[PDB]
Amino acid sequence: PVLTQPPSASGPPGQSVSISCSGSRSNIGTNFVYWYQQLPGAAPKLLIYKNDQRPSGVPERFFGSKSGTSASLAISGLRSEDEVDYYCAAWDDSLSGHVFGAGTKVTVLGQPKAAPSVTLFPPSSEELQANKATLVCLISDFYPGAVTVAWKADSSPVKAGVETTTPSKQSNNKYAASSYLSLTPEQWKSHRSYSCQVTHEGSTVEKTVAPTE
Amino acid sequence: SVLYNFAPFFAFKCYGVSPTKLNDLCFTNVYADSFVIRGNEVSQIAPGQTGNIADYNYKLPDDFTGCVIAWNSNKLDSKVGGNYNYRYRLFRKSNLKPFERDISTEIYQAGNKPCNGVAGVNCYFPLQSYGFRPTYGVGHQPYRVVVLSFELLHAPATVCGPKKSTNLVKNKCVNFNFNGLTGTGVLTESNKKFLPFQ
Amino acid sequence: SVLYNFAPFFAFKCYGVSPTKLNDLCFTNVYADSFVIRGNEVSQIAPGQT
Amino acid sequence: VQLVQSGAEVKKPGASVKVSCKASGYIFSDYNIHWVRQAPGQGLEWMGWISPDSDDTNYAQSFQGRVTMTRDTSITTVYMELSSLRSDDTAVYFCARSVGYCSLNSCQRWMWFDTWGQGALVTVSSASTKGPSVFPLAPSTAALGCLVKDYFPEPVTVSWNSGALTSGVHTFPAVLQSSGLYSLSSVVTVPSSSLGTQTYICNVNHKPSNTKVDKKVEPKS
Repeated sequence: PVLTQPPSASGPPGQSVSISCSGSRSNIGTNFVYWYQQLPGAAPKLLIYKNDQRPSGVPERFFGSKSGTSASLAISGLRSEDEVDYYCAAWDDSLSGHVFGAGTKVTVLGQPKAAPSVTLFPPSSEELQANKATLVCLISDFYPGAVTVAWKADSSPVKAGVETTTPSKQSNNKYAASSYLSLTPEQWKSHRSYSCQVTHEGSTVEKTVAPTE
Repeated sequence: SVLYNFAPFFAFKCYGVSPTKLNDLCFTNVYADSFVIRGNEVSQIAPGQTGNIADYNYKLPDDFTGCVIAWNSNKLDSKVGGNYNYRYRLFRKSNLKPFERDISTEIYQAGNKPCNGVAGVNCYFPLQSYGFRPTYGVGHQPYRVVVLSFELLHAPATVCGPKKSTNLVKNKCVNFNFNGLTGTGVLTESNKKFLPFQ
Repeated sequence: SVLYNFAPFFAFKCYGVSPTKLNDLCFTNVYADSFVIRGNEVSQIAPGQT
Repeated sequence: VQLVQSGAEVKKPGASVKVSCKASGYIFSDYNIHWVRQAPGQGLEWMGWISPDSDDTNYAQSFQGRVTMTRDTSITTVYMELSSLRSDDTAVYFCARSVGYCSLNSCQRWMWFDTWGQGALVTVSSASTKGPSVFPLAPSTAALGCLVKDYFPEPVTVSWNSGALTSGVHTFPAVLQSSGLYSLSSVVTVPSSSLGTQTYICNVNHKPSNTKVDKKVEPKS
């Protein structure tokens, strides 16, 4: 199976960050372990092979050595090559083949907080004549991303057909959540007003937008 | 006669047997084993020569009365990208007796402490993988070496040359060859008898 | 047994005394030298050679 | 040099997809090749090794009968097929390759992926191919968006004024709908003074069905 590897390892530049690779006796100690890194959308490259030699083009700050039943990797300085996830390559007899790590997400060393700006947009008149209502509501410019969506129309909350994804990095170096819902136009037009209730743990803002304009 | 159709040889010298006279004698119990050699130690597969290679892996006995056949291999199993097919035993605790096929996976130790699967210490792996490339001339080159063993145990001969036999002759002092038993004398009918199992 | 750490032995052929059994042997005042062989005269380090 | 793999797009579950790994430059008879899959959010996962000169076949202890590969030495390429795809086994596939040649289990101690070849990340999803249903959107700096609904597969290209507008063009990450489809809404930030003078348009592109239609976005009235 996959080896137990810590995925959340980071540190400021100027000191040493250690990433360990836990494995069985047949995987580590009786076999030669390898260390690899890969980029998103790019082929992986070789950094440490056989834990004794380093190929050309690999910086000498990389170090991978074996001393017991669990190998480890140590890096000094985090400038440009340690901002991407790594992997732990090894061979054993648990599956008659090689094993790989779960990925060690290493970043560079936070960002100032931003007040969220909730945006709720009523559907246009083209969906009204087509007997449909695609409710849309976006929340952007906030960090860190841990929020919940409240589909409240000030009369009764309905959470049927929720589409919310995890926050992710955007083009403006920030996080922006999304929340969609599909509903019949009759229940959408029955409510006098609609709003989205989100909070960044210290402020709950509400927007009053009239669907009747 | 199919031996000579396998390229010019770095071999065919034999000890204890005549390679030129390979058709007259008849024997049995033929065993053949195949392996590879680096090239710089071709002569190490010989009785009386003992080093590291062919001492921890396959030690040829002094009483072997056999020889090997081999030729150069530059187009059979030698690739520019490398050939990792063959390995050999680097380390062994003691000298290996002949005709003993051994398998080892455990880590060889070099200290008084116990050592079975610990790496990064003075214990080392007893095996290593061959690297075969055309950039090495004699030092790292595969070879088509095959050892052949001849046993002279007391048994009727089964395998020898395809030479035809002649008609029986009686009452004449001639030379006879019966299943590799060369002898001279006059042939007569045998009044003696025994149990028909010998 | 400690001599195997630096490098595995290449020639290993010994004349006279057996190198396999050495723990039970007793002796004194041994001489140690050090030189080089360029590669094609490894067998030349033997008595009677030229 | 680097290796290639002919992947596919998002496909319905329980189907068969065939890929092709083609060598380039070197004579494809001396390098042992491997395969690997990396799940999104997870690590790489080993499948097996084959040699394109002999009939040696091996698999891992989890996909013995799930996968089956074919070798063609004279055609000089390697195919492998995925049958009855689930929702978790789909991953990005790289045509791995290790230096040297051997076909033994004990040889893998000194065998490593010295060089890596590029591949593709074909995927699986249950939905029909069809053009997206675009609709205008009304604003709540005026913020207005472009609506796309029920498009398959993913992704699609959206732009304002044929990409000539730079007024806060933001592309939100994709979500998953409960009906087996996908939906997105890209919101731009424009001053309200320019909204009453010039009306922008939203351009949407769909590669598999070639449905590029231009619509006019306006507030509700």
